Amino acid sequence: KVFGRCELAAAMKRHGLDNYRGYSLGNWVCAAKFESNFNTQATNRNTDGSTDYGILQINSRWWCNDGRTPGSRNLCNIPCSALLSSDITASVNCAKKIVSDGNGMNAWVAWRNRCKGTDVQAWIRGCRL
Ligand code: NA
Repeated sequence: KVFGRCELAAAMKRHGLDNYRGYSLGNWVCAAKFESNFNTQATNRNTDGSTDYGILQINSRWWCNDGRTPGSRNLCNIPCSALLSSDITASVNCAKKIVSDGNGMNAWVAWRNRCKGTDVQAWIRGCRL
């Protein structure tokens, strides 16, 4: 599923991401935009052989099991394919664990390089939330 901007914002808000660990909703929408272009089916391979999955590009090195990342962890206790669903519940719940692991949203390279220090509230302007 390719989400609309306000559609995604409303779904992230319903799943409790607005101000989760102090990150306003605009941060999460900005992160999703530059991680996946709002596409739940997005995948990308990393140099070490791991793969990033879904709207928030969650990594198989630590967070999910894709059967092709030997020696890795599955801290969200899910198959990585679950992160590609049109239902974003698994991505949001796993994202909550990542952002809580001490590094905050700096875990997402696109957020640090393209969202951090900008006017992230612009990403929810116009939405009925
Ligand atoms: Na893994």
